[PDB]
Amino acid sequence: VLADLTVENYDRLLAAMRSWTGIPDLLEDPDHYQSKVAINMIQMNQTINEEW
Amino acid sequence: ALLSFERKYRVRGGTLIGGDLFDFWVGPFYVGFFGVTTAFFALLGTILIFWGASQQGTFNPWLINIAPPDLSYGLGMAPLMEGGLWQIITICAIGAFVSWALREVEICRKLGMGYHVPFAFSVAIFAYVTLVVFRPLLMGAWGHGFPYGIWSHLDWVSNTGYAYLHFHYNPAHMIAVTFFFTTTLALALHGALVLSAANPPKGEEVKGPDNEDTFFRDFIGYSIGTLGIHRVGLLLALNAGFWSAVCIIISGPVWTKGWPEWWNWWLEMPIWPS
Amino acid sequence: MTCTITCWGIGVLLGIMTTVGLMVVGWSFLQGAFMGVLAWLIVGGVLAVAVC
Amino acid sequence: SNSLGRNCVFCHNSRAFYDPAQHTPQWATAMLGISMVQELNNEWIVPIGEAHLPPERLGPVYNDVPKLACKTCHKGYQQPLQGLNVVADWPELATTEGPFYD
Amino acid sequence: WNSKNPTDIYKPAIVVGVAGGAVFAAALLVSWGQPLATDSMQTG
Amino acid sequence: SKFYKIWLIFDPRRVFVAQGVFLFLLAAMIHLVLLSTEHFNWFELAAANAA
Amino acid sequence: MSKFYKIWLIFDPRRVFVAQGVFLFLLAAMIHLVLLSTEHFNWFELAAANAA
Amino acid sequence: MSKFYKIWLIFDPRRVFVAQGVFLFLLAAMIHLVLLSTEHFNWFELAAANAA
Amino acid sequence: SKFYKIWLIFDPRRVFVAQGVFLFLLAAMIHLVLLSTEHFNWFELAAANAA
Amino acid sequence: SKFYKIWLIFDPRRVFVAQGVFLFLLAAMIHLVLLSTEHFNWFELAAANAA
Amino acid sequence: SKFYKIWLIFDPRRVFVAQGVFLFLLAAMIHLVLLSTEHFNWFELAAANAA
Amino acid sequence: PEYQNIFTQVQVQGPAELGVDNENNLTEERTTGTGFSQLIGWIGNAQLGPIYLGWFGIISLVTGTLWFNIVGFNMLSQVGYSIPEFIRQLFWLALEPPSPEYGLRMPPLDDGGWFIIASFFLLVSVISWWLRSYQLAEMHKMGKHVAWAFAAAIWLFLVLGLFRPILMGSWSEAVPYGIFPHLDWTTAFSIRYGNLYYNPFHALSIVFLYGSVLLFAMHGATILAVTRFGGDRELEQIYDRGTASERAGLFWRWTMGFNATMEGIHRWAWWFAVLTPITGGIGILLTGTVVDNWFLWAVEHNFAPDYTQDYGYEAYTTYDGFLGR
Amino acid sequence: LSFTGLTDEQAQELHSVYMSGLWLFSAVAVVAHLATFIWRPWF
Amino acid sequence: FTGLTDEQAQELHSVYMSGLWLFSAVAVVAHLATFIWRPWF
Amino acid sequence: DLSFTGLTDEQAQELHSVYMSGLWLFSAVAVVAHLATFIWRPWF
Amino acid sequence: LSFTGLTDEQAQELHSVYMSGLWLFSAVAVVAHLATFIWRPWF
Ligand code: BCL
Ligand code: BCL
Ligand SMILES: CC[C@H]1c2cc3[nH]c4c(c3C)C(=O)[C@H](C(=O)OC)c4c3nc(cc4[nH]c(cc(n2)[C@@H]1C)c(C(C)=O)c4C)[C@@H](C)[C@@H]3CCC(=O)OC/C=C(\C)CCC[C@H](C)CCC[C@H](C)CCCC(C)C
Ligand SMILES: CC[C@H]1c2cc3[nH]c4c(c3C)C(=O)[C@H](C(=O)OC)c4c3nc(cc4[nH]c(cc(n2)[C@@H]1C)c(C(C)=O)c4C)[C@@H](C)[C@@H]3CCC(=O)OC/C=C(\C)CCC[C@H](C)CCC[C@H](C)CCCC(C)C
Ligand SMILES: COC1=C(OC)C(=O)C(C/C=C(/C)CC/C=C(\C)CC/C=C(/C)CC/C=C(\C)CC/C=C(/C)CC/C=C(\C)CC/C=C(\C)CC/C=C(\C)CC/C=C(\C)CCC=C(C)C)=C(C)C1=O
Ligand SMILES: COC(C)(C)C(=O)/C=C/C(C)=C/C=C/C(C)=C/C=C/C(C)=C/C=C/C=C(C)/C=C/C=C(\C)CC/C=C(\C)CCC=C(C)C
Ligand SMILES: COC(C)(C)C(=O)/C=C/C(C)=C/C=C/C(C)=C/C=C/C(C)=C/C=C/C=C(C)/C=C/C=C(\C)CC/C=C(\C)CCC=C(C)C
Ligand SMILES: COC(C)(C)C(=O)/C=C/C(C)=C/C=C/C(C)=C/C=C/C(C)=C/C=C/C=C(C)/C=C/C=C(\C)CC/C=C(\C)CCC=C(C)C
Ligand SMILES: COC(C)(C)C(=O)/C=C/C(C)=C/C=C/C(C)=C/C=C/C(C)=C/C=C/C=C(C)/C=C/C=C(\C)CC/C=C(\C)CCC=C(C)C
Ligand SMILES: COC(C)(C)C(=O)/C=C/C(C)=C/C=C/C(C)=C/C=C/C(C)=C/C=C\C=C(C)\C=C\C=C(/C)CC/C=C(\C)CCC=C(C)C
Ligand SMILES: CCCCCCCCCCCCO[C@@H]1O[C@H](CO)[C@@H](O[C@H]2O[C@H](CO)[C@@H](O)[C@H](O)[C@H]2O)[C@H](O)[C@H]1O
Ligand SMILES: [Fe+3]
Repeated sequence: VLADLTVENYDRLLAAMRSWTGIPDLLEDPDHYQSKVAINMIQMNQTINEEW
Repeated sequence: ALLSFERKYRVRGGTLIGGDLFDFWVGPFYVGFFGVTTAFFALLGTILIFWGASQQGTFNPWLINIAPPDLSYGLGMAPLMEGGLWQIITICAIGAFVSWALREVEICRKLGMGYHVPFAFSVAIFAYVTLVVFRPLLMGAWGHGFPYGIWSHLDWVSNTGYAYLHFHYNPAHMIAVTFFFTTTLALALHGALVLSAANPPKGEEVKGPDNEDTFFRDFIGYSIGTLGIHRVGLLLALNAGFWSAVCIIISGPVWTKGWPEWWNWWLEMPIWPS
Repeated sequence: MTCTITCWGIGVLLGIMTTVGLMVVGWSFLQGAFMGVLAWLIVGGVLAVAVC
Repeated sequence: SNSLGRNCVFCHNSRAFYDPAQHTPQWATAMLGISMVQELNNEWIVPIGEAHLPPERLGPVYNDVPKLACKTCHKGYQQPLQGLNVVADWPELATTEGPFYD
Repeated sequence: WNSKNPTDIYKPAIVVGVAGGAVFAAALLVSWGQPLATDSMQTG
Repeated sequence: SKFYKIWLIFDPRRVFVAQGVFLFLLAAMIHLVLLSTEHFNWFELAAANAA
Repeated sequence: MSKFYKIWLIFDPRRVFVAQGVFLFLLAAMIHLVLLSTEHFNWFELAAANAA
Repeated sequence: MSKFYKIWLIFDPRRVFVAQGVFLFLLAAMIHLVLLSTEHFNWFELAAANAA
Repeated sequence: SKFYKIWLIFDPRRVFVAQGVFLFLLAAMIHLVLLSTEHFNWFELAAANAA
Repeated sequence: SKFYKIWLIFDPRRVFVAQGVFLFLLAAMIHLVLLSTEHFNWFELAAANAA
Repeated sequence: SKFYKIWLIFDPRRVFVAQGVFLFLLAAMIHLVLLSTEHFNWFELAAANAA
Repeated sequence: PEYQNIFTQVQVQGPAELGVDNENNLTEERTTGTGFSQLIGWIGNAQLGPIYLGWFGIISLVTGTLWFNIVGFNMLSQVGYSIPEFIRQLFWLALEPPSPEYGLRMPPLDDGGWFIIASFFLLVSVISWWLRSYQLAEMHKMGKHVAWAFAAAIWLFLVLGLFRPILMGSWSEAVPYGIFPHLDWTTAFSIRYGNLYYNPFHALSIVFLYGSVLLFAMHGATILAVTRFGGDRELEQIYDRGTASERAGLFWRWTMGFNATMEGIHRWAWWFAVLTPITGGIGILLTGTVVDNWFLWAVEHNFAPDYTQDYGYEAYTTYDGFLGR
Repeated sequence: LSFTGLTDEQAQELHSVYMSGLWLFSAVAVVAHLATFIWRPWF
Repeated sequence: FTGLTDEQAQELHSVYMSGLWLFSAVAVVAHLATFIWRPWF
Repeated sequence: DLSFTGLTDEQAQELHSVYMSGLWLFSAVAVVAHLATFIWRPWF
Repeated sequence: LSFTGLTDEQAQELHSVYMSGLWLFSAVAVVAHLATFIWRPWF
């Protein structure tokens, strides 16, 4: 879901999401349940913006 | 005409600002200086209502609706067909009501009786005054007054009532309503007491104050007396009018949020073991 | 009256003091007012009965 | 009303709570919100909560996943962040594919 | 010389006091103006 | 002039109390009006010049 | 008219003097407040403009 | 100065004294609190600023 | 030194009751103030000192 | 020097009751507004001074 | 040493009723505030001890 | 100023007045203990009279307490016998009526079964109290106006909880026994069935409810205005009218063009009070059973106002303008 | 001297037993607080 | 007992004047002292 | 002489003596308590 | 002359006791005020 993003945009988005959710190490470890939910939350956020 | 005893009481004097110029009766009504202004203001307000009804397009008494201006107009005067007519009728209504109360002062001054009735009416005037000129000023717009319609002003009460999220939880409305119910309860019991004492079953002597005094002593264990009921009843009704003024004057300019959320002070106290 | 009116006046002064006394240590105006109103009923009635 | 920071007359007339002809345009928006909240909870929030959320995030009574609602996104205001344009700077979160920075 | 006549000394003072109070209150509400001011949004 | 006859109609003992309270409200009211305006907050003006 | 002195044969001098005394005051109170109400004729606010 | 004792013949000494007694305290308390309202003459916060 | 004459002005029964309930209300109010603060509230201090 | 004449017009029992309630309310109000300020708060100071 | 004559001004039946109400209300109030804190809530301590 | 007869400036107390009594012999069931209260004496009689311990009153008191207790213990069982929570939520707890999916059938105790038992005891207590009022008037050889005025309140009381639920097909239409809950029911009842503002009988009851308060402010002030002429002694003014009755009549004849007698005032007073629940009882009885939407009833009967202005805040202002930005 | 119609003969007697009740009420309160302090100390 | 007299007027004003001067004397000292501490002009 | 309560000076001598004794006894307990709590937790 | 039924002979005595109490009240008040200067000045 984030692989196609450019390096500058991925760093920009990752830094914001960590500050937006208050998790400093968000998406650092894929095994962590924080990363599992965040990936789905990213897809949810995109769904709300375009489908709703 | 005159009652069988009205001739003696019809004496000149007891006028506030008027003199013998307006000191006369028209039929049963007593005209005074404030009866002159009452007649002018009431007729002007009534005619303007029907003039607005003509321009509104309907003369149906249920559907007649003279409404205050938009909130965008603020406290300034609005165009006559855009809310300005409502402001003038309000000015006429205030003049008609105040003059009516002041005329009642002239009535009771001429009769040598107390000024309780004009004072009691002034409380009801204050309830109207706080609804049409006091609350709008505290909000900065004349558009918050109720429209002058038989059913339109019911929509305003409905919308204003739900504008504060279940108005039933308004503490002053809670106090005001229980005064309204108690006054009707007191009116029913007091009216029943006198009628029952004066109208016994056929073939029975009429009952004096002692018989009616002891009835509630045997009924509810305490009787407030012939004199007590009238003063407590007047205060019950005046409190109902006064607390009605409070419940609407604290709605917007005091508690803009929902009324159940006002009760959060009771739900959230340090004493309660959360 | 006189004594009873004065005793009631002491209660309402105490009720006002308790209204602002609890506001200082926290609470809120409405929460403090209820204690102040409650204090006025209790000590005002007790003083009007015992002192007078 | 509490979630929106508004009152009942913000969306429809009190005299007719049913009449579509007596509805504020905001009432139509609230219909979309009701559908969106139901869609978000039933297909997005709950499915991802029962799969990864730890027990400490579950409910106190039914041990259920937390769900979102009107106040979750509005936080007591008429519009989230008082209508602050937040997605303009983030085309990545605007569409599911092809961010379209343009 | 002293004049000893029945008068009502405080009768006019209270009359102008409340009349002055209305002028007093209006001046405060004009100079400062609406302490707990509120605004309404017309939704109908 | 001939203004000394105002006491021939008005009661001097009744007017001082009405007058006395009347000047009190003026002094109290005008003093508060000055405080409302930022140019005449002599309490706040003592801070601007001493800043 | 030079014959206006006869108004005191109709109006009580004591009652009319107190009548205008209050009336003359509300004049001064009302019109001054109307001046303060307007931004243009508010000398207090004008002094601030000349200060800056 | 000392010849103005004739005014006292009009007032009841109890009434004027209690009226002026509460007037001075109310005026003094009002002047004190407006001094507390301003940010320059509030001696409570001045000590806080002085003591840092 | 001559304060004993206050009882010639105050009724003993009426004033003893007045200060009898004044002391308890004052003592309760001062005690309740200590509950409000955190440093002098012996209930949380006992819990904190008990680890 | 002639201040003792104040009792010739004031009832000693009436003024003393008024004096007693006024002094306590004044003392309580001064104490209360003192606690409102952060600087002159001995309860908060002790907590800060201790730690 | 001479406190026996307090009853010379206080009616026994009038103060005994007030004292009896006051003592129970005070005892209940102290018990209630003691149950408010979690350190002295003997009902919860019993539950935690048996857990 | 002139003495307004709001609070008595001096009150006297003598031997306690027990009652009048007759060959109906009310003394045996009448209490022998009375008390006096000066605080209530500033506005009314200072004597706390003796209860008449009739069997209708005793049954009403016993069964009324049974209804009060049953509702109370269910409320106490709502929060699991937690008294601090019971006190905190006292205005919020209630004994809810049965669920609508039970109809007139007896529901389980936890789902309105105790509501029916409490309602049955409340019905007995309320009816027994009315029989007490009827019997007391009969034993005093007085008119039954108190009983009939009370019966009007019973009409709305019976319609709200008994008559309407029976012919609505479910016990769920009854009013919950709660402080705030019966306020919630009052609002939800109006919302469910359109708008009770547009119910003509609700409007009619409001007309008499305002009129009842209006009259009793009129009557209360008028009697207090003529109390300087012995106007508080209304009964003696009925049999032999004095200047109190004449001045009170001429005050309203000169004001609004017509007046009443000292006895005819209470007939006016009685009927608006009695008509307030009678009209309301009719309106509730035919709400839902006959008319299921009152605003739509108003629309087809052409007394619902129509508004030609827009219904959106965007038509009068803007979000940025409202916030001041 | 007297406000409740009591003399020194019995008012002294009344206080004698009232203090006895006060001491007994305090004595059982002292041991009650001593027992509570041992169980759950608050100092 | 209602009303005053000339004889009591001289002494009543004199003691009232003495109280007013004493009150004003403290007031001017308080006002003067506050000016050095924090002038308002 | 002057007495608003109908109580002689001799009676007030005894009444104030016991009250002063009660004043000191109440204060002495408070003084001991105040010193004890100051040692436990000083506030100034 | 007297306006509250209190004789002038003992009126001076009433003020003498009152002022002694007022000075005693102000004496401890000054000492208390002096103590709070050292503890925490506000000037
Ligand atoms: C959704 C609606 C909310 C609600 C919202 C409001 C709102 C909003 C208001 C009230 C107000 C009131 N509510 Mg509520 N209220 C609700 C439910 C209730 C219920 C109930 C059983 O459910 C009750 C009993 C009440 C009761 C009341 C009273 C306390 C009060 C009515 C006005 C009044 O007192 O007179 C006051 C009015 C006057 C006395 C009029 C004065 C009349 C003048 C002086 C004379 C008229 C002369 C005229 C020209 C006629 C002459 C013509 C012919 C010649 C005779 N509310 C519902 C839940 N309620 C109203 C109020 O308080 O107003 C102050 C108010 O604004
Ligand atoms: C959003 C709320 C709805 C609303 C919903 C209702 C409902 C629902 C009802 C009313 C009804 C009433 N409404 Mg409405 N009403 C609203 C808005 C208003 C407004 C207003 C200004 O807005 C007003 C003034 C009113 C006014 C009124 C009264 C005219 C009327 C009740 C009269 C009454 O007391 O009967 C008197 C009778 C009773 C209150 C019960 C009698 C009690 C028994 C007899 C006594 C038993 C005592 C008991 C055992 C306790 C004893 C304890 C003692 C201490 C011992 N409504 C809005 C539209 N309104 C009633 C009605 O319709 O009447 C036709 C009703 O049922
Ligand atoms: C205020 C406290 C309570 C009360 C008391 C009360 N009312 C009183 C009195 C008293 C003591 C009188 O003495 C006086 C009287 O004489 O009654 C017969 C009166 C009165 N209160 C009345 C009505 C009334 N009272 C009400 C309620 C109450 N009465 C309160 C509960 C209500 C409500 C809330 O429903 C109403 C409608 C009148 C019967 C009478 C006032 C008569 C009067 O003012 O006459 C002069 C005016 C006219 C003849 C017409 C004026 C017309 C206007 C110029 C234009 C229209 C203005 C109006 C606002 C339009 C309304 C449009 C729609 C909303 C309908
Ligand atoms: C004409 C319509 C008006 C009206 C009239 C009216 N009401 C009436 C009457 C009349 C004419 C009476 O004669 C009758 C009466 O006696 O009034 C004093 C009454 C009455 N209407 C009442 C209330 C009432 N009236 C209302 C309204 C109205 N009634 C209308 C405004 C309302 C509303 C709608 O708000 C209410 C709530 C009562 C005061 C009384 C009816 C009481 C009665 O006779 O029987 C009811 C039940 C009991 C007395 C038993 C109650 C149970 C206990 C007493 C309570 C708990 C006690 C304690 C806590 C026990 C604890 C036990 C445990 C410790 C074990
Ligand atoms: C025991 O004691 C008591 C009594 O019993 C001794 C009583 O009774 C009463 C009164 C109470 C009663 C119940 C008696 C009966 C009354 C009622 C049922 C009404 C009260 C109850 C209600 C619910 C209110 C209903 C309202 C009604 C009936 C309307 C009355 C009010 C009005 C405002 C309308 C009447 C007023 C009019 C028409 C205008 C007044 C007239 C003037 C000011 C005259 C001005 C004239 C001029 C300036 C000259 C110009 C002349 C012209 C144009 C000519 C036109 C002529 C005309 C006549 C219009 C009480 C309280 C009482 O306690
Ligand atoms: C920020 O803006 C603000 C500031 C708000 C503002 O603009 C408003 C300001 C405003 C309105 C200022 C208006 C101030 C005015 C008008 C000043 C009042 C002050 C006055 C008038 C001084 C009285 C002094 C009286 C005493 C102190 C007597 C002493 C009495 C003594 C102690 C009694 C002695 C005893 C006796 C006499 C015994 C008598 C008995 C017998 C003889 C038997
Ligand atoms: C909010 O703050 C927190 C910190 C929470 C708080 O807790 C605040 C606590 C505060 C303020 C403590 C307030 C408590 C105080 C002040 C304690 C008063 C209590 C006292 C003093 C106890 C008297 C007991 C005396 C008895 C009970 C005698 C019994 C008498 C017996 C029964 C004999 C009676 C019989 C006779 C006399 C017969 C005589 C007859 C003849 C001779 C005929
Ligand atoms: C925000 O506020 C914060 C900062 C929180 C705050 O704390 C504010 C605190 C503030 C304002 C302090 C206010 C307290 C003050 C001023 C202290 C007054 C208290 C006093 C003075 C103590 C009286 C004690 C009376 C007794 C205890 C007598 C004992 C009497 C005994 C029992 C003798 C009785 C005997 C007889 C009657 C027999 C004789 C009879 C005959 C001879 C007949
Ligand atoms: C916002 O405001 C903020 C900024 C917070 C503020 O600070 C506002 C503060 C402001 C405005 C200060 C206002 C304070 C003033 C004006 C001070 C008045 C206080 C006075 C005057 C002190 C009286 C003391 C009286 C006693 C204590 C007598 C002792 C009496 C003794 C004990 C017994 C006497 C008894 C007898 C004589 C009778 C026996 C004799 C006989 C029977 C012969
Ligand atoms: C220390 O206290 C303890 C002990 C804990 C305690 O108890 C405290 C008690 C506490 C707090 C309860 C307080 C009760 C409260 C707040 C409830 C208010 C009550 C209210 C608002 C009533 C509204 C609705 C009334 C209607 C409208 C009824 C309609 C009734 C109908 C007419 C009955 C009809 C009959 C039936 C349906 C039965 C049919 C069956 C048969 C005939 C067989
Ligand atoms: C229970 C009794 C209730 C009594 C109610 C009293 C209501 C008092 C209303 C006060 C509000 C009017 O006072 C207000 O003062 C402000 C402050 O400059 C002035 O001006 C203000 O309002 C006007 C509207 O006219 C705006 O255009 C303006 O931008 C704003 O500053 C006006 O003069 C007046 O609108
Ligand atoms: Fe009557």
